[PDB]
Amino acid sequence: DIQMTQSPSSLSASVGDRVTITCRASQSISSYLNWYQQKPGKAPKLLIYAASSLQSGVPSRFSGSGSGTDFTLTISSLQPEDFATYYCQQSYTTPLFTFGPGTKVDIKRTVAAPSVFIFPPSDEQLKSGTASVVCLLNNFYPREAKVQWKVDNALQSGNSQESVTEQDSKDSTYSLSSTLTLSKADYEKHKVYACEVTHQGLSSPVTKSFNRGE
Amino acid sequence: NLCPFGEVFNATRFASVYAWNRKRISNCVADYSVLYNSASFSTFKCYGVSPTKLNDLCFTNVYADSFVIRGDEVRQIAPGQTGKIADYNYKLPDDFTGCVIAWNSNNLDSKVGGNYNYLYRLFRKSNLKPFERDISTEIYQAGSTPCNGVEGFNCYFPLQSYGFQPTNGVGYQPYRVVVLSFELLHAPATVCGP
Amino acid sequence: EVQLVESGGGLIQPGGSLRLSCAASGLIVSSNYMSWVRQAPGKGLEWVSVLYAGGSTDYAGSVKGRFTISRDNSKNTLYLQMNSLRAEDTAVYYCARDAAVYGIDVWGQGTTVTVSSASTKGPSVFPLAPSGTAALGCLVKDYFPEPVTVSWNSGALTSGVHTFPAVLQSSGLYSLSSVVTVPSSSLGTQTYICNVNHKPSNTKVDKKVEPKS
Ligand SMILES: *[C@@H]1O[C@H](CO)[C@@H](O)[C@H](O)[C@H]1NC(C)=O
Repeated sequence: DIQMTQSPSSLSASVGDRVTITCRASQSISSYLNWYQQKPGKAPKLLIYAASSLQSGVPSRFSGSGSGTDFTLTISSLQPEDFATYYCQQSYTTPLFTFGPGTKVDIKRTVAAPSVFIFPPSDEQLKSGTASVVCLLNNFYPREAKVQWKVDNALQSGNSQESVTEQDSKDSTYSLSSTLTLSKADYEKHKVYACEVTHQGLSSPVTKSFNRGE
Repeated sequence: NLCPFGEVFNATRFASVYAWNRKRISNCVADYSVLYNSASFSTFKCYGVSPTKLNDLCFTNVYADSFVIRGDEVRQIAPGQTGKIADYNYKLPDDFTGCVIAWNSNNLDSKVGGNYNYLYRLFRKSNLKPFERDISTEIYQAGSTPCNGVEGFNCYFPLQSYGFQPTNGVGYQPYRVVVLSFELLHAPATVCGP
Repeated sequence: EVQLVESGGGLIQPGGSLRLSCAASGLIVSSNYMSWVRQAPGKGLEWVSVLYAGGSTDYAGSVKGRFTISRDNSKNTLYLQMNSLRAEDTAVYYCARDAAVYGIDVWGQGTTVTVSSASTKGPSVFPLAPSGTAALGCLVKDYFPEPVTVSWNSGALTSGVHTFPAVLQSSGLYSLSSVVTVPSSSLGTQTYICNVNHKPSNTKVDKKVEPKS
């Protein structure tokens, strides 16, 4: 088989910048590689077929390059409709093709530390038997952030779930929501619930927390 | 007189699978011991015939078809197989009585830079009949509007190239292949072993 | 009219079956390699099965034996029969024509296929009470299936509002929360109510959010 990999998983770029995505292959594919673009909730769109051949109906700023195992899509002047995900596909073993993971291109901005808020379970959700604790990371950039949960200074592992929003059209910021789930049993047996947040815009980690009685 | 298998295995230049070469052997003696005495080949299945029990038989005609394909397509040169090569390039009948020989040729068929002399038909409307050979280079028409000799939307050039690179995996390296077909109709059987 | 119009995807439990339909126009499926590609949520493009012009078909190990690609030349439609479904098959399915070295130029609009053994239940709306600026919101928990719309004060609140995409929990039920950042000097005066609407379960829910003490 043939493995396909893309240079930067994520990428921040300004409108009018020259972007360069890279794609690599397990073997010498010799220019049998196509490039696609995909905006959330739409289908793929072909951009460059056979390494550098532009696809009619696609803007002139899309360049295709590379010939053996290392390949490169280039956008000359990124425009507002160019923020999307770009994957590469392989035509070497057609009709069984494999794809790359994709490279998400987003709106470069100034680093913004997130406002950190921690919500304790509502007494209404305690009647039901389970307890959900929520930690919010609000309005930051870039998207990469880490959120560690502590219950009486015991880092939690298999009981959290995260969710990130889309780049805000006004902010160009992200927001995050980690939900720790528990049981009226466990939540009732421990006092201090806490949420450590590390992120490029915070000097050191930020820990929002609370105590059950409170 | 010995059957000229040497000018088929020792051929310096083999052919693209789409235009697979065919030698028709007749009126001679063939030692199938020398072919399978030497273990120079990677693949040698014999269908409907035993190689050691082949020197005692006779056939009115023996056919030596030769071509070069990707190393991982050699499994497609067997009865009732499907794929690009078996479907659109070289088809073995379900009731096949013959042998299939193959050896890796990453020394001669994969040049520094990549070899593009070997094409395979990658676009066809329907499957080859067994031992059919299709050489058409017409623009393949995937649409309901004629192409008329030019590539573009719905218009695909049907032959494509193997990019034979010597540094690639073995599945993607050139294998030379020889398919010995043994036939016998009501006519003098002149191709005998010893 | 170059377009691939699919349909036939929906909600089905495991061991279940479904027939997806790629109606073609602008090309002839019969003389083209036609693949089925699926993309699981936030996952990426994965090939499913093809069908050549000679009628030869081919599938991936996960569906080999459970899926079945075919076509009705007269109607110029391509179909995918999905039998004995599993929960790893929940993804958006795309029908495409592969142009080999020319690329997969014509893609379908996509049809979603959710395979879950879960009784569609309405969500619970628990509140997230606030503690220079304050935040708050609703925890729309344990609903099925997607999706659920959220608004605040029936549309009088849209600034500082954040309604996250849903997660899929361990129980096979979804749970997303919605938050809003308002001035902390409004807690003792402005009324903040969240509007949760699950159509599939015909559930409309409003829930005043306010502090405790
Ligand atoms: C090709 O040449 C070698 C000597 O280099 C000879 O022994 C060999 O048998 C020839 N091929 C065949 C199939 O006889």
